[PDB]
Amino acid sequence: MTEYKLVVVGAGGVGKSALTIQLIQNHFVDEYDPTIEDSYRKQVVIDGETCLLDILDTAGQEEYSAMRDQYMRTGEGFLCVFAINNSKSFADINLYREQIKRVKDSDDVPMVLVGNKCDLPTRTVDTKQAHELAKSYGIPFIETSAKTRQGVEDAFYTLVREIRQYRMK
Amino acid sequence: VNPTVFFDIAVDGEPLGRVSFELFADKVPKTAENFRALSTGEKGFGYKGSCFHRIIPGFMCQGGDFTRHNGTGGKSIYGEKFEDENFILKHTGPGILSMANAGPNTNGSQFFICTAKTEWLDGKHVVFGKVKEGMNIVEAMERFGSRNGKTSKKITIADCGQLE
Ligand SMILES: CCn1c(-c2cc(N3CCN(C)CC3)cnc2[C@H](C)OC)c2c3cc(ccc31)-c1csc(n1)C[C@H](NC(=O)[C@H]1C[C@@H]1C)C(=O)N1CCC[C@H](N1)C(=O)OCC(C)(C)C2
Ligand SMILES: Nc1nc2c(ncn2[C@@H]2O[C@H](COP(=O)(O)OP(=O)(O)NP(=O)(O)O)[C@@H](O)[C@H]2O)c(=O)[nH]1
Ligand SMILES: [Mg+2]
Repeated sequence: MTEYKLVVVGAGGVGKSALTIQLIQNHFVDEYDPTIEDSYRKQVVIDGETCLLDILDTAGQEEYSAMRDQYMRTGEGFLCVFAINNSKSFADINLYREQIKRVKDSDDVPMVLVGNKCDLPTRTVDTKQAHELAKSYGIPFIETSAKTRQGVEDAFYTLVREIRQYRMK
Repeated sequence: VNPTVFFDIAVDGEPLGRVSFELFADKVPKTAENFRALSTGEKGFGYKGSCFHRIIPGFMCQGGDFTRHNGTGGKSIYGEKFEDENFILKHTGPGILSMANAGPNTNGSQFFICTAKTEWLDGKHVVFGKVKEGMNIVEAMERFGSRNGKTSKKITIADCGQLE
Protein backbone atom coordinates (compact mmCIF):
# COMPACT_ATOMS: atom_id res chain seq x y z
CA MET A 1 0.00 0.00 0.00
CA THR A 2 1.34 3.41 -1.01
CA GLU A 3 1.66 5.91 1.87
CA TYR A 4 1.07 9.61 1.16
CA LYS A 5 2.51 12.25 3.52
CA LEU A 6 0.04 15.17 3.64
CA VAL A 7 0.56 18.35 5.64
CA VAL A 8 -2.22 20.81 6.52
CA VAL A 9 -1.04 24.43 6.87
CA GLY A 10 -2.58 27.87 7.21
CA ALA A 11 -3.24 30.64 9.70
CA GLY A 12 -4.59 30.18 13.19
CA GLY A 13 -8.28 29.34 13.42
CA VAL A 14 -9.02 28.71 9.73
CA GLY A 15 -10.20 25.16 10.44
CA LYS A 16 -7.15 22.95 9.74
CA SER A 17 -7.92 20.61 12.66
CA ALA A 18 -11.68 20.65 12.05
CA LEU A 19 -11.06 19.60 8.43
CA THR A 20 -8.68 16.83 9.48
CA ILE A 21 -10.93 15.53 12.25
CA GLN A 22 -13.91 15.51 9.88
CA LEU A 23 -11.94 13.35 7.46
CA ILE A 24 -10.56 10.99 10.12
CA GLN A 25 -13.36 10.76 12.64
CA ASN A 26 -16.52 12.02 10.82
CA HIS A 27 -17.12 14.50 13.62
CA PHE A 28 -17.26 18.29 14.15
CA VAL A 29 -17.38 20.26 17.39
CA ASP A 30 -17.30 24.05 17.61
CA GLU A 31 -14.74 24.22 20.43
CA TYR A 32 -11.38 25.96 20.01
CA ASP A 33 -8.47 23.62 20.71
CA PRO A 34 -5.41 25.34 19.19
CA THR A 35 -2.88 22.84 17.87
CA ILE A 36 0.74 22.22 18.82
CA GLU A 37 1.19 19.40 16.29
CA ASP A 38 -0.90 16.29 15.61
CA SER A 39 -0.53 13.33 13.25
CA TYR A 40 -3.26 11.04 11.88
CA ARG A 41 -3.55 7.96 9.67
CA LYS A 42 -6.45 6.93 7.40
CA GLN A 43 -6.78 4.42 4.58
CA VAL A 44 -9.06 5.35 1.70
CA VAL A 45 -9.93 4.05 -1.76
CA ILE A 46 -9.15 6.76 -4.33
CA ASP A 47 -9.84 6.08 -8.02
CA GLY A 48 -10.26 2.37 -7.35
CA GLU A 49 -6.97 1.95 -5.42
CA THR A 50 -6.43 1.79 -1.66
CA CYS A 51 -4.17 4.59 -0.33
CA LEU A 52 -2.78 5.18 3.15
CA LEU A 53 -2.80 8.83 4.18
CA ASP A 54 -0.42 10.12 6.84
CA ILE A 55 -1.73 13.56 7.79
CA LEU A 56 0.22 16.16 9.76
CA ASP A 57 -2.00 18.82 11.34
CA THR A 58 0.25 21.83 12.05
CA ALA A 59 0.00 24.90 14.25
CA GLY A 60 -1.22 28.16 12.81
CA GLN A 61 0.21 30.06 15.79
CA GLU A 62 1.97 32.95 14.09
CA GLU A 63 4.85 33.33 16.55
CA TYR A 64 6.49 30.06 15.44
CA SER A 65 6.79 30.66 11.68
CA ALA A 66 10.51 29.84 11.85
CA MET A 67 9.78 26.32 13.18
CA ARG A 68 8.14 24.96 10.01
CA ASP A 69 11.16 23.91 7.98
CA GLN A 70 11.46 20.37 9.33
CA TYR A 71 7.89 19.38 8.56
CA MET A 72 7.98 21.03 5.14
CA ARG A 73 11.03 18.93 4.23
CA THR A 74 9.21 15.77 5.31
CA GLY A 75 5.80 16.36 3.72
CA GLU A 76 4.96 15.25 0.17
CA GLY A 77 1.90 17.44 -0.39
CA PHE A 78 0.35 20.45 1.27
CA LEU A 79 -3.19 21.54 2.00
CA CYS A 80 -3.03 25.34 2.16
CA VAL A 81 -6.10 26.48 4.12
CA PHE A 82 -7.67 29.91 4.55
CA ALA A 83 -11.14 30.80 5.87
CA ILE A 84 -13.57 32.55 3.52
CA ASN A 85 -14.60 35.01 6.25
CA ASN A 86 -10.99 35.99 7.20
CA SER A 87 -9.21 38.12 4.60
CA LYS A 88 -5.93 38.12 6.55
CA SER A 89 -5.88 34.32 6.40
CA PHE A 90 -6.13 34.53 2.61
CA ALA A 91 -3.22 36.96 2.46
CA ASP A 92 -1.23 34.59 4.68
CA ILE A 93 -1.58 31.88 2.01
CA ASN A 94 1.13 33.30 -0.23
CA LEU A 95 3.46 33.50 2.75
CA TYR A 96 2.93 29.78 3.34
CA ARG A 97 3.43 28.91 -0.33
CA GLU A 98 6.68 30.87 -0.56
CA GLN A 99 7.93 29.13 2.57
CA ILE A 100 7.17 25.67 1.18
CA LYS A 101 8.82 26.58 -2.13
CA ARG A 102 11.99 27.80 -0.37
CA VAL A 103 12.34 24.82 1.97
CA LYS A 104 11.73 22.28 -0.77
CA ASP A 105 13.69 24.46 -3.25
CA SER A 106 11.06 23.87 -5.91
CA ASP A 107 8.11 25.51 -7.67
CA ASP A 108 6.41 22.17 -8.37
CA VAL A 109 5.23 21.07 -4.92
CA PRO A 110 1.93 19.12 -4.77
CA MET A 111 -0.48 21.55 -3.21
CA VAL A 112 -4.19 22.32 -3.00
CA LEU A 113 -5.70 25.67 -2.07
CA VAL A 114 -8.62 25.26 0.37
CA GLY A 115 -11.18 27.93 1.23
CA ASN A 116 -12.86 26.67 4.40
CA LYS A 117 -15.98 27.72 6.41
CA CYS A 118 -18.09 28.05 3.26
CA ASP A 119 -21.17 27.26 5.36
CA LEU A 120 -20.96 30.78 6.81
CA PRO A 121 -22.89 33.73 5.32
CA THR A 122 -20.30 36.39 6.22
CA ARG A 123 -17.92 35.87 3.31
CA THR A 124 -15.10 38.42 2.95
CA VAL A 125 -12.98 36.56 0.36
CA ASP A 126 -14.39 36.47 -3.15
CA THR A 127 -14.41 32.98 -4.69
CA LYS A 128 -13.15 34.39 -7.99
CA GLN A 129 -10.14 35.95 -6.27
CA ALA A 130 -9.18 32.58 -4.78
CA HIS A 131 -9.65 30.73 -8.07
CA GLU A 132 -7.35 33.28 -9.69
CA LEU A 133 -4.67 32.82 -7.03
CA ALA A 134 -4.80 29.03 -7.43
CA LYS A 135 -4.59 29.39 -11.21
CA SER A 136 -1.48 31.57 -10.80
CA TYR A 137 0.10 28.83 -8.66
CA GLY A 138 -1.06 26.10 -11.06
CA ILE A 139 -2.87 24.22 -8.28
CA PRO A 140 -6.49 23.18 -7.62
CA PHE A 141 -8.82 25.29 -5.46
CA ILE A 142 -11.61 23.67 -3.44
CA GLU A 143 -14.14 25.34 -1.15
CA THR A 144 -14.91 23.34 1.99
CA SER A 145 -16.88 23.31 5.20
CA ALA A 146 -15.63 21.24 8.08
CA LYS A 147 -19.03 21.84 9.68
CA THR A 148 -21.18 20.46 6.84
CA ARG A 149 -18.43 18.20 5.33
CA GLN A 150 -18.79 19.97 1.96
CA GLY A 151 -15.66 19.34 -0.12
CA VAL A 152 -13.69 17.70 2.71
CA GLU A 153 -13.02 14.40 0.99
CA ASP A 154 -12.56 16.25 -2.31
CA ALA A 155 -9.80 18.47 -0.88
CA PHE A 156 -7.76 15.66 0.68
CA TYR A 157 -8.36 13.23 -2.20
CA THR A 158 -7.43 15.88 -4.74
CA LEU A 159 -4.14 16.43 -2.92
CA VAL A 160 -3.50 12.68 -3.04
CA ARG A 161 -4.07 12.77 -6.81
CA GLU A 162 -1.63 15.68 -7.14
CA ILE A 163 1.02 13.65 -5.30
CA ARG A 164 0.21 10.49 -7.25
CA GLN A 165 0.91 12.41 -10.47
CA TYR A 166 4.07 13.96 -9.02
CA ARG A 167 5.45 10.53 -8.07
CA MET A 168 5.12 9.24 -11.65
CA LYS A 169 7.30 12.05 -13.09
CA VAL B 1 0.91 40.17 52.01
CA ASN B 2 0.77 38.06 48.85
CA PRO B 3 -1.36 34.91 49.22
CA THR B 4 -0.04 31.35 48.98
CA VAL B 5 -1.89 28.42 47.42
CA PHE B 6 -0.99 24.75 47.08
CA PHE B 7 -1.70 21.89 44.70
CA ASP B 8 -1.46 18.28 45.83
CA ILE B 9 -0.52 16.53 42.56
CA ALA B 10 -1.47 12.91 41.75
CA VAL B 11 -0.32 10.58 38.96
CA ASP B 12 -2.99 8.04 37.93
CA GLY B 13 -4.49 8.61 41.36
CA GLU B 14 -1.26 8.07 43.35
CA PRO B 15 0.18 11.00 45.34
CA LEU B 16 3.23 12.71 43.86
CA GLY B 17 3.60 15.68 46.17
CA ARG B 18 2.66 19.26 46.91
CA VAL B 19 3.52 22.35 44.86
CA SER B 20 2.94 25.73 46.46
CA PHE B 21 2.77 29.12 44.77
CA GLU B 22 3.14 32.73 45.78
CA LEU B 23 0.54 34.82 43.93
CA PHE B 24 1.73 38.35 43.11
CA ALA B 25 -1.38 40.16 44.32
CA ASP B 26 0.68 43.36 44.73
CA LYS B 27 1.34 43.58 40.97
CA VAL B 28 -1.62 41.71 39.41
CA PRO B 29 -4.41 41.66 42.02
CA LYS B 30 -7.31 40.70 39.73
CA THR B 31 -5.38 37.84 38.14
CA ALA B 32 -3.99 36.66 41.48
CA GLU B 33 -7.47 36.70 43.04
CA ASN B 34 -9.00 34.61 40.24
CA PHE B 35 -6.33 31.92 40.73
CA ARG B 36 -6.65 32.08 44.53
CA ALA B 37 -10.43 31.64 44.48
CA LEU B 38 -10.29 28.82 41.94
CA SER B 39 -7.75 27.07 44.17
CA THR B 40 -10.03 27.17 47.22
CA GLY B 41 -13.16 26.29 45.27
CA GLU B 42 -15.08 28.93 47.23
CA LYS B 43 -17.23 30.02 44.27
CA GLY B 44 -18.50 26.43 43.90
CA PHE B 45 -16.11 25.52 41.06
CA GLY B 46 -12.38 25.48 40.59
CA TYR B 47 -9.20 23.52 40.07
CA LYS B 48 -9.83 20.57 42.40
CA GLY B 49 -9.91 17.35 40.43
CA SER B 50 -8.78 18.93 37.17
CA CYS B 51 -5.78 17.68 35.22
CA PHE B 52 -2.64 19.04 33.58
CA HIS B 53 -3.62 18.36 29.98
CA ARG B 54 -0.48 19.66 28.20
CA ILE B 55 3.06 18.96 29.44
CA ILE B 56 6.00 19.68 27.13
CA PRO B 57 9.37 18.72 28.61
CA GLY B 58 11.79 21.61 28.39
CA PHE B 59 9.06 24.27 28.39
CA MET B 60 6.00 24.12 30.65
CA CYS B 61 3.20 22.23 32.37
CA GLN B 62 -0.28 23.56 31.50
CA GLY B 63 -3.61 22.94 33.21
CA GLY B 64 -6.70 24.60 34.62
CA ASP B 65 -9.50 23.36 32.34
CA PHE B 66 -12.00 22.30 35.00
CA THR B 67 -15.13 22.74 32.84
CA ARG B 68 -14.42 20.55 29.82
CA HIS B 69 -11.33 18.60 30.99
CA ASN B 70 -10.08 18.52 27.40
CA GLY B 71 -7.90 21.64 27.21
CA THR B 72 -10.57 23.76 25.50
CA GLY B 73 -12.50 24.95 28.55
CA GLY B 74 -12.09 26.78 31.82
CA LYS B 75 -13.65 29.94 33.21
CA SER B 76 -12.70 32.75 35.54
CA ILE B 77 -14.59 34.03 38.57
CA TYR B 78 -15.39 37.16 36.51
CA GLY B 79 -17.03 35.35 33.58
CA GLU B 80 -15.78 33.02 30.89
CA LYS B 81 -12.90 35.38 30.08
CA PHE B 82 -11.30 38.54 31.44
CA GLU B 83 -8.84 41.13 30.21
CA ASP B 84 -5.04 41.12 30.37
CA GLU B 85 -4.36 42.99 33.61
CA ASN B 86 -0.76 43.98 32.82
CA PHE B 87 2.49 42.55 31.48
CA ILE B 88 4.78 43.95 34.16
CA LEU B 89 6.33 40.62 35.18
CA LYS B 90 8.40 38.54 32.77
CA HIS B 91 8.88 34.84 31.99
CA THR B 92 12.32 34.76 33.62
CA GLY B 93 12.86 31.04 34.18
CA PRO B 94 11.59 27.84 35.80
CA GLY B 95 8.75 28.22 38.28
CA ILE B 96 6.99 31.19 36.66
CA LEU B 97 3.17 30.92 36.87
CA SER B 98 1.37 32.62 33.98
CA MET B 99 -2.05 32.61 32.30
CA ALA B 100 -2.83 30.62 29.18
CA ASN B 101 -4.97 32.41 26.62
CA ALA B 102 -6.32 32.36 23.07
CA GLY B 103 -5.21 35.87 22.13
CA PRO B 104 -5.49 39.30 23.76
CA ASN B 105 -7.92 39.60 26.67
CA THR B 106 -8.99 35.94 26.82
CA ASN B 107 -7.90 34.85 30.31
CA GLY B 108 -10.05 32.20 31.91
CA SER B 109 -8.73 29.56 34.30
CA GLN B 110 -6.02 27.83 32.28
CA PHE B 111 -2.48 28.52 33.44
CA PHE B 112 1.01 27.19 32.89
CA ILE B 113 4.10 26.67 35.04
CA CYS B 114 7.39 27.25 33.21
CA THR B 115 10.22 24.72 33.40
CA ALA B 116 12.61 27.01 31.49
CA LYS B 117 12.86 30.67 30.57
CA THR B 118 10.20 31.48 27.92
CA GLU B 119 11.03 35.08 27.01
CA TRP B 120 9.07 35.18 23.75
CA LEU B 121 5.86 34.90 25.83
CA ASP B 122 6.63 38.26 27.51
CA GLY B 123 3.90 40.78 26.72
CA LYS B 124 1.45 38.11 25.55
CA HIS B 125 0.75 36.06 28.70
CA VAL B 126 0.10 37.60 32.11
CA VAL B 127 2.63 36.42 34.70
CA PHE B 128 1.08 36.40 38.17
CA GLY B 129 2.93 34.00 40.47
CA LYS B 130 5.81 31.61 40.95
CA VAL B 131 6.55 28.27 42.51
CA LYS B 132 7.55 28.67 46.16
CA GLU B 133 7.94 25.04 47.26
CA GLY B 134 8.02 21.81 45.29
CA MET B 135 9.54 22.85 41.99
CA ASN B 136 11.01 19.34 41.85
CA ILE B 137 7.39 18.11 41.74
CA VAL B 138 6.85 20.15 38.58
CA GLU B 139 10.08 18.73 37.18
CA ALA B 140 8.69 15.27 38.03
CA MET B 141 5.50 16.03 36.10
CA GLU B 142 7.61 16.56 32.97
CA ARG B 143 8.36 12.82 33.00
CA PHE B 144 4.81 12.23 31.74
CA GLY B 145 4.76 14.83 28.95
CA SER B 146 5.68 14.65 25.28
CA ARG B 147 6.71 16.69 22.26
CA ASN B 148 3.15 17.81 21.47
CA GLY B 149 2.11 17.91 25.14
CA LYS B 150 -0.10 14.82 25.34
CA THR B 151 0.42 13.18 28.72
CA SER B 152 1.22 9.49 29.29
CA LYS B 153 -0.48 9.33 32.70
CA LYS B 154 -3.37 11.29 34.21
CA ILE B 155 -1.72 14.14 36.15
CA THR B 156 -4.34 15.63 38.45
CA ILE B 157 -4.81 18.28 41.12
CA ALA B 158 -6.07 15.87 43.76
CA ASP B 159 -6.48 18.71 46.28
CA CYS B 160 -5.84 22.44 46.34
CA GLY B 161 -6.38 25.38 48.64
CA GLN B 162 -4.88 28.41 50.32
CA LEU B 163 -2.10 28.23 52.91
CA GLU B 164 -2.48 30.47 55.95
C1 LIG C 1 6.19 25.24 16.63
C2 LIG C 1 5.83 24.26 17.72
N1 LIG C 1 5.42 24.95 18.95
C3 LIG C 1 6.24 25.28 20.04
C4 LIG C 1 7.68 24.99 20.11
C5 LIG C 1 8.56 26.06 20.14
C6 LIG C 1 9.92 25.84 20.22
N2 LIG C 1 10.80 26.91 20.29
C7 LIG C 1 12.25 26.70 20.11
C8 LIG C 1 13.05 27.97 20.03
N3 LIG C 1 12.59 28.94 21.01
C9 LIG C 1 13.50 30.09 21.06
C10 LIG C 1 11.26 29.37 20.60
C11 LIG C 1 10.27 28.23 20.68
C12 LIG C 1 10.38 24.53 20.25
N4 LIG C 1 9.54 23.48 20.20
C13 LIG C 1 8.22 23.68 20.13
C14 LIG C 1 7.34 22.44 20.13
C15 LIG C 1 7.72 21.50 21.25
O1 LIG C 1 7.41 21.72 18.90
C16 LIG C 1 6.31 20.83 18.70
C17 LIG C 1 5.48 25.97 20.98
C18 LIG C 1 4.16 26.07 20.46
C19 LIG C 1 2.98 26.64 20.94
C20 LIG C 1 1.82 26.56 20.17
C21 LIG C 1 1.84 25.92 18.93
C22 LIG C 1 2.99 25.36 18.42
C23 LIG C 1 4.15 25.43 19.20
C24 LIG C 1 0.55 27.12 20.67
C25 LIG C 1 -0.69 26.91 20.18
S1 LIG C 1 -1.87 27.50 21.26
C26 LIG C 1 -0.61 28.25 22.18
N5 LIG C 1 0.60 27.92 21.81
C27 LIG C 1 -0.92 29.16 23.32
C28 LIG C 1 -1.69 28.38 24.41
N6 LIG C 1 -3.12 28.55 24.28
C29 LIG C 1 -4.00 27.63 24.70
O2 LIG C 1 -3.66 26.49 25.04
C30 LIG C 1 -5.41 28.07 24.75
C31 LIG C 1 -6.50 27.03 24.77
C32 LIG C 1 -6.19 27.77 26.03
C33 LIG C 1 -7.14 28.79 26.61
C34 LIG C 1 -1.20 28.88 25.77
O3 LIG C 1 -1.73 29.82 26.35
N7 LIG C 1 -0.10 28.27 26.30
C35 LIG C 1 0.59 28.71 27.52
C36 LIG C 1 2.02 29.07 27.17
C37 LIG C 1 2.66 27.92 26.41
C38 LIG C 1 1.82 27.47 25.21
N8 LIG C 1 0.45 27.16 25.63
C39 LIG C 1 2.41 26.21 24.64
O4 LIG C 1 1.87 25.13 24.71
O5 LIG C 1 3.62 26.42 24.12
C40 LIG C 1 4.40 25.23 23.77
C41 LIG C 1 5.85 25.64 23.52
C42 LIG C 1 6.71 24.38 23.37
C43 LIG C 1 6.35 26.45 24.72
C44 LIG C 1 5.95 26.54 22.28
N1 LIG D 1 -18.68 27.44 10.79
C1 LIG D 1 -17.50 26.81 10.71
N2 LIG D 1 -16.67 26.82 11.75
C2 LIG D 1 -15.53 26.14 11.51
C3 LIG D 1 -15.17 25.46 10.37
N3 LIG D 1 -13.91 24.89 10.52
C4 LIG D 1 -13.55 25.22 11.74
N4 LIG D 1 -14.50 25.97 12.39
C5 LIG D 1 -14.39 26.53 13.74
O1 LIG D 1 -13.32 27.44 13.74
C6 LIG D 1 -12.59 27.35 14.99
C7 LIG D 1 -11.14 27.00 14.73
O2 LIG D 1 -11.08 25.68 14.15
P1 LIG D 1 -9.77 24.83 14.19
O3 LIG D 1 -9.94 23.61 13.29
O4 LIG D 1 -9.31 24.66 15.57
O5 LIG D 1 -8.73 25.79 13.44
P2 LIG D 1 -7.14 25.53 13.25
O6 LIG D 1 -6.80 25.96 11.85
O7 LIG D 1 -6.77 24.08 13.51
N5 LIG D 1 -6.45 26.45 14.43
P3 LIG D 1 -4.86 26.29 15.02
O8 LIG D 1 -3.93 26.73 13.90
O9 LIG D 1 -4.71 27.23 16.25
O10 LIG D 1 -4.66 24.86 15.38
C8 LIG D 1 -13.36 26.37 15.86
O11 LIG D 1 -14.32 27.12 16.61
C9 LIG D 1 -14.06 25.49 14.81
O12 LIG D 1 -15.22 24.83 15.31
C10 LIG D 1 -16.09 25.45 9.26
O13 LIG D 1 -15.93 24.89 8.18
N6 LIG D 1 -17.25 26.15 9.54
MG1 LIG E 1 -5.56 23.17 14.78
